[PDB]
Amino acid sequence: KETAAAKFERQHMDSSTSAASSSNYCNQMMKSRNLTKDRCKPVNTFVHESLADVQAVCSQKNVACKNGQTNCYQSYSTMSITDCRETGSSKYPNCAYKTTQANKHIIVACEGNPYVPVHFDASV
Ligand SMILES: [Cl-]
Ligand SMILES: [Cl-]
Ligand SMILES: [Cl-]
Ligand SMILES: [Cl-]
Repeated sequence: KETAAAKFERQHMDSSTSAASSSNYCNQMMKSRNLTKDRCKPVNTFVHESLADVQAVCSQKNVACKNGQTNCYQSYSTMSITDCRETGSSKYPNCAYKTTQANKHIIVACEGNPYVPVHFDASV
C-alpha cells in the first residue's frame, strides 16, 4: 500500500535538521518514522538535504548498484547524512542505535515516472 517513492521518503529523508544533533538522534528518528514497529530495522540512513536535491541525484552519475542493477546514481557532491545502526545490545522491542553523522556522496536506485529515488544503496 505505501508506494516505493513514499517509503524512501519516510525511511530516509530528514530535511528538518542539517545534521544529527545528539547521540540519541537515531533512537528518536527510527521510532518516529515507524522503523522499530515490528522489529528493529538493523541499519538505516537519513539524508539532511532538501527533497529536491535528493531527487536530483537521479540525473547525476549513473553507477552500478551493489546488487548488479544499473539504475543507481551517485551524487556529484557530498551531502549531510546520519547512519543509524543497531548496537550489539539492541533487542526488539528495546531497539538501541548508534548515531554516526557524516558528509558524503549518496548512491540511490531510481525508478518510475517521475524518476525518483526508491532505494538507498550506500554512501561514499
Ligand atoms: Cl508517491
Ligand atoms: Cl508510517
Ligand atoms: Cl539505509
Ligand atoms: Cl531503501
